Amino acid sequence: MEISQPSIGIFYISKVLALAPYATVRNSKGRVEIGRSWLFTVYSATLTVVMVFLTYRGLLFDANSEIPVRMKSATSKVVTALDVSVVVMAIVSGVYCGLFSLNDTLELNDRLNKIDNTLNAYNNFRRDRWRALGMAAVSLLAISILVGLDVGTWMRIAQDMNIAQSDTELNVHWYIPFYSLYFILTGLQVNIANTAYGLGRRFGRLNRMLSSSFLAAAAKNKGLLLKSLADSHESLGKCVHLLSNSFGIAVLFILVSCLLHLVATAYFLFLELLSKRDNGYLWVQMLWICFHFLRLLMVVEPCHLAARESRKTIQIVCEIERKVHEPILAEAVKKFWQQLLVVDADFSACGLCRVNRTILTSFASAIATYLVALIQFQRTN
Amino acid sequence: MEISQPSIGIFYISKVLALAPYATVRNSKGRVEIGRSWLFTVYSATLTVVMVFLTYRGLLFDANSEIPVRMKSATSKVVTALDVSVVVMAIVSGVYCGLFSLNDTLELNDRLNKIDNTLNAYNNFRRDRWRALGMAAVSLLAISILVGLDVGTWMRIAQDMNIAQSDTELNVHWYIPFYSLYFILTGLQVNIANTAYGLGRRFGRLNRMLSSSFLAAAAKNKGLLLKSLADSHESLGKCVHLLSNSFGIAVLFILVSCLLHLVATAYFLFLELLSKRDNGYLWVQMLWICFHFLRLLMVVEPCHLAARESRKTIQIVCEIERKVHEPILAEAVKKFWQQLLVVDADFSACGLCRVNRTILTSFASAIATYLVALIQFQRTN
Amino acid sequence: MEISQPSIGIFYISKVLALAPYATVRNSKGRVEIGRSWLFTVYSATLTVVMVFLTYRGLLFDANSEIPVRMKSATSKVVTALDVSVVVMAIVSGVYCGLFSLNDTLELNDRLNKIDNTLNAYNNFRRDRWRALGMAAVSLLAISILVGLDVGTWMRIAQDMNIAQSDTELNVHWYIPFYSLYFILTGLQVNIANTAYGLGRRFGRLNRMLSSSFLAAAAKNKGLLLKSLADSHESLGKCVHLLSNSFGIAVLFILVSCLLHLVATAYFLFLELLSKRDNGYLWVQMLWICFHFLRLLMVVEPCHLAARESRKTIQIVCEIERKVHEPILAEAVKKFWQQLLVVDADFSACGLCRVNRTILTSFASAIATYLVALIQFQRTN
Amino acid sequence: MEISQPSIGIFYISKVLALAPYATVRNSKGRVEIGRSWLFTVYSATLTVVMVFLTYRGLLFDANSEIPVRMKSATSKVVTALDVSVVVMAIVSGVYCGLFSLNDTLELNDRLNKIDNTLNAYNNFRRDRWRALGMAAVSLLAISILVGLDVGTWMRIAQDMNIAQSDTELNVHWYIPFYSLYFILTGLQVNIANTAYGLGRRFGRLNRMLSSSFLAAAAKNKGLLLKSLADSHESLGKCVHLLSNSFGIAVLFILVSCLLHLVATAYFLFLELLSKRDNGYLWVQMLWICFHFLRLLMVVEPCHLAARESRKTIQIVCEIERKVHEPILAEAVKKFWQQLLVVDADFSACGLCRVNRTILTSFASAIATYLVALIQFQRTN
Ligand SMILES: OC[C@H]1O[C@](O)(CO)[C@@H](O)[C@@H]1O
Ligand SMILES: OC[C@H]1O[C@](O)(CO)[C@@H](O)[C@@H]1O
Ligand SMILES: OC[C@H]1O[C@](O)(CO)[C@@H](O)[C@@H]1O
Ligand SMILES: OC[C@H]1O[C@](O)(CO)[C@@H](O)[C@@H]1O
Ligand SMILES: [Ca+2]
Ligand SMILES: [Ca+2]
Repeated sequence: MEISQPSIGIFYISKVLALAPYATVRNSKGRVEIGRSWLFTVYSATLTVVMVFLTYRGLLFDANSEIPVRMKSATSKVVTALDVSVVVMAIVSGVYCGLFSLNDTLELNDRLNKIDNTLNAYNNFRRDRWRALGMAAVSLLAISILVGLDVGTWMRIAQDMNIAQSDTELNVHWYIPFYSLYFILTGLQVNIANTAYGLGRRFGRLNRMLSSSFLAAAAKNKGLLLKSLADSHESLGKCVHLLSNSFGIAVLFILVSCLLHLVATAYFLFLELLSKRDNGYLWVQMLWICFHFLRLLMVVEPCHLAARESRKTIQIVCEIERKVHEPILAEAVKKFWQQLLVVDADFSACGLCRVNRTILTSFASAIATYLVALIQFQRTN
Repeated sequence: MEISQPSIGIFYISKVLALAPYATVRNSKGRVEIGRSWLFTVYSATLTVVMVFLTYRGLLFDANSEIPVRMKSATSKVVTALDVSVVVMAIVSGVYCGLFSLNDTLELNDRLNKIDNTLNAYNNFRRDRWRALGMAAVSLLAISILVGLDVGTWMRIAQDMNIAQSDTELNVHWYIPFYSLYFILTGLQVNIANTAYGLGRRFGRLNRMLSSSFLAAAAKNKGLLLKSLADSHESLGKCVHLLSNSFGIAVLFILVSCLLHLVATAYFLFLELLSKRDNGYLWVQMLWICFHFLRLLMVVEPCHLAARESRKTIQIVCEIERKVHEPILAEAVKKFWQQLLVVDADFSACGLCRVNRTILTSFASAIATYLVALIQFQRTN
Repeated sequence: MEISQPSIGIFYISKVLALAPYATVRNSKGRVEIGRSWLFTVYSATLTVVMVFLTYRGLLFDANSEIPVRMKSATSKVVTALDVSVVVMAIVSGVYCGLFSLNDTLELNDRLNKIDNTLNAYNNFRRDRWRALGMAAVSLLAISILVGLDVGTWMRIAQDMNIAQSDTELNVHWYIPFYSLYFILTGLQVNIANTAYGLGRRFGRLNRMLSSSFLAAAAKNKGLLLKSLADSHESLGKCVHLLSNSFGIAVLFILVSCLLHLVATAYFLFLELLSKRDNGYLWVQMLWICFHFLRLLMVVEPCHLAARESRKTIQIVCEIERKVHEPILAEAVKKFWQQLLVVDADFSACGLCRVNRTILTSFASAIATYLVALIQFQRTN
Repeated sequence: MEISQPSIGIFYISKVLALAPYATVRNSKGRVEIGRSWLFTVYSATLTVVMVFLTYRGLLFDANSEIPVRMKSATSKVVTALDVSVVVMAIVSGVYCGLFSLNDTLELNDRLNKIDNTLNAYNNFRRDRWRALGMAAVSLLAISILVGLDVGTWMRIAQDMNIAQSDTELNVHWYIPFYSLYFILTGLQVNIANTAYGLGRRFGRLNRMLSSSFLAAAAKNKGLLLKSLADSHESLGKCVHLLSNSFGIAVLFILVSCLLHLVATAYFLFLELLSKRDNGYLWVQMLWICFHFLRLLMVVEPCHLAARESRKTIQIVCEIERKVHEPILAEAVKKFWQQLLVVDADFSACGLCRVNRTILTSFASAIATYLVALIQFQRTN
């Protein structure tokens, strides 16, 4: 996990959302020293447990109420239970990763500080801060608007199904914990995306520096710069590996949540489109599909960009080789080429899969297979 | 995108079809200088928007008519809507790529000019021009014949379903925009195929030159020739990467369109074969299947050939190494081998997949899975 | 294609079966010179066309008879038509490959002669001849027994369905061409398996020679032997590539035929097991499943073995490097290691897939997917 | 297969379970010499045959009884038959591997002895013995508890279905052989997991030794140590290959058994959850699902860990290269890097698949596809 001053807002968001139980102090040098915060550790654990318990209690209450709102039919019951469980698992994995990833965070931040010192010429504090804050604000505003629309639609629906001998508004009220879990999930995804995008951006800056310092006494300093760039590349690869070892289970559960959410939301939209019983519900389902796809991209695109930027440095090094005649510089470039030959750049989600754009294709196939089956089941019943 | 004098006819076809908004002037040296053409840029954008709007308006009119011709049943409505939407997305992606790919086109054409100067001995202006014109004419004639057959069959069908209190011929007339979109798609596919086949042909010419100049004072010029060949190989790889970065979304949407078209056309053919209500409709559906498969091959085979030709140069270089004793020539061949070791030859469609013949197998599986399901749905209903 | 004296029996079998239209003369040196045989070329083409026409004519006659035997229901009609068409396509592809693969055959046989001269110490004429004849005899006897069982079972069935106003035995008689196509397919598969197994066996002999001459004046001859072994390895790789370029479409159609045959035969067996209307039919279906799986292995295992044997030579070369101190021998071993680093050993079926054991797993999944669907369709109807 | 004094308990368990027909004598040096034990060879073969025959006889008796307990419906009959057959095949493959893998076992144990002598500094006899005994005891206790729960639940069920004119308790008694087969399968899986985890642990110890002896006269001994470490790495790779060549069919059948068991157990749990006819049966089905998933991990995680540990040594070697200046040590590290460049670390199950965590994802998809279909079939019927 990345904790930097420009992105300190995302860190605070994750901290109040039970995902970053760390205490950060800004040194007089502008560096952010990080340590364990037991107060926030226990706060995060207790909040996660309490919110999960409340979410499942509300689910049971809806299922066991006089007039269930969402948990009405067996198919609807199972689909909504899976929808809640995927979010619960994703947030639990994120919280667990944030709790037991302090050493990885420290190592990643030290490596990033060294790399930024190496790549100080391409650092943009203002632009990085604004990008991080914009991404966080957009994600939070989108999820807030979507939650408001969903809760209003479900409130209106429950009012339509209201009977004088029972209150169905409380059934919708009891689903608030699920939306809180959604906010926590949004914060976790924002943090992961920020870290991965930072790694990819640093890879791109390293490649730009390589191409601008070698393709556009003195040779000794140039070789020193090349050695520093190679060290930065290896350190960025190790930072990617640390991010994987820390949040791979979280990313895997986020991907599973995206898949199941797309399937279930498409199924519900198809149901409402066949019955044509409501229109706001249909539009809210389309908005949910768009949000789920956007967050799937949020978790996929960063790793793909990082791998792409890291794997294109070898071509630059080959060009340098073909355009370098100095002995020691040629040897340094040869060392860099050998180092790049054996880089593991792709992001691994606990070894289950490689997080890149190809996953999307697979997802589509899965969404094309399960959804249809669900439609077939609906026709059968 | 490739814009060369031999293939200038394909460029003009794409230009009048809203896919190549570029102004080309032939220099006194025989070179084609390319620049932005704002008149044709706005013409392409406006034509694309207007034709898409007309296509969807005709779709809605058919769906909302007294006697729908194609958009009659829910299954038929959805299938025809997807059929129109895939074409719309493919042409929109092609137009967008042509609008925002001027720099890539310029770089690709400069690289191709340099490579052709390097490989001037194997250039065939007459044969290249005739191949390009033949491919373009065959594609346009096939799509025109297919559109005529489809529109005539649908006109006859609508006449069969005609009732004295409504006109169903106008419903078929309103589908003309969809066929115009088909023509635009054919032009885009022809342009992409021409560019990719040119890249693969240049790879093959480079390999032939390598095998004929090294396996079938003077050594200094031979090493110079080898350096030029290696530069041409790297430039061809970069041209493939430019073509990908420019038209990957277009190729991905073309592949999706081919998949969904094969599925839907097979479903319609199966419907008519069960009902046995018509024969010309069945034959037109078979012709559509053949056309879709042929264009899928048109978009797949070029990339596969390019990758195959680029990946077989390393064996030639190894043979040269084993058959070269000169010091400087041996060093140049070693450099070439190292360069070839790390080439990314496969064509990437926005990173979602690698465009090669293997895709076809996957496609078959997909076509075997979805189609069957659709058949199962038909049986259920 | 391989044409050697030990395996000349397989060549003659393929020749009388319209798959090897070549004239072979044994030189006084024991070498087999190969040339085009126009008499057998036209014989093969005419026989293939005539047998395909007769097979489809018998299919139509069964479908259009008073009491169809096999082509009775729409599902049965489609399944039997696909069963006949896959065999027809496989044999047509094999015949086409044999017709237009004379140059590849000549090159492969020259390369194999050179390799055998290099590996003369491990050549076993008697064992190779006996293995080839045993494989051919086993395949032909198995297909003959299976055809006899199938035709007898279908004759008995047609007698059971016989009515005084029609003869159903002629319907079974008209399916003889399909069994002739099966014999041709068996011959083609035997030839392909013999060639691929020969390539893999030569790879294994090369590896054994490497391990016995280097891991178990004089150094100059040892380096000469190593150079010959490296040349033999590259020549075996090129022979594999020639076999692919010649019979890849045939192997692809054989794989498709195996897949569809397994699916259809399992479906028919499941039908008869639900109806429990016959027992000999069930056992014949199990025998057909076993034969199809055995020939799938016959076409898969050879390529897998060849790739495995070719890819394990690099480890032997690394051991030699770690155990070689001589300068020129060390340089030769380094050259061999570099050559082995970039070998394309896997067999490619026209680029659609890599023929190895992994395919089997995919096949299973496919057989698990389509078959079930077919069962689901049967339940629906 | 690994046979070491710390894990001698697992060896004895496998020996009395018909999986390790070897006689082991502990030498005065503490080494375990291994040889063939014909008494235990015939005991293992006879026990396997007898238990398989009894299992299938009990299956038939249940199917042919007055009141079948498990083999009642066609769907239930097929599912239970497949459940028994997968276990039978897995245990038969394990027994066959143990019978015909004496040479591989001897080679693996010699290699492991040499490696342990090389890595003596990181050997922990007490910890290894306790881990092996704990894994064996946990597996055996879990399977025993699960078998007791299953047999008690089925006994109670058969008592519920008891009629005065027939005894259904004997039907459950006749399924004891299936549980004995389950115990044999658990022993085989424990042995395979122990061997693979030992290989991965030795890989990790080798990497730790590399990082602690090079990254945390004398140079000659350091190079000797590096040569020994490289030899140990190659020997561990060859040990992994021996384990594959010996037990790949067993691992493949174990994976198939896990897949089919998960599918069938989930189907049965879904059945009981729809009928809601019992609760203990539901909980036993959940326990069975957990046990099957845990053993799938038991067979997958070891190979993944071994490959991961073996593939991360190249990065350590690159760091050593970048941090080594001595001539002979630099040459040794270069040799080690070249050796590591071409390592085949992944475990292969007879070439059908690579055993790693990715398989799990595929499994899920399969479980998501077949299970649903089975549910669809249940709805249809
Ligand atoms: O199920 C449809 C949508 O409703 C939600 O549960 C929100 O309450 C989302 O998880 C899903 O996208
Ligand atoms: O749907 C069957 C065929 O009809 C078309 O829509 C043409 O109007 C094609 O897209 C398709 O191949
Ligand atoms: O269809 C079941 C079996 O019958 C055959 O058609 C033989 O006539 C085979 O192709 C198939 O294995
Ligand atoms: O089928 C459900 C469960 O019952 C068993 O057969 C045990 O007797 C297991 O193989 C399976 O997990
Ligand atoms: Ca499926
Ligand atoms: Ca169905």
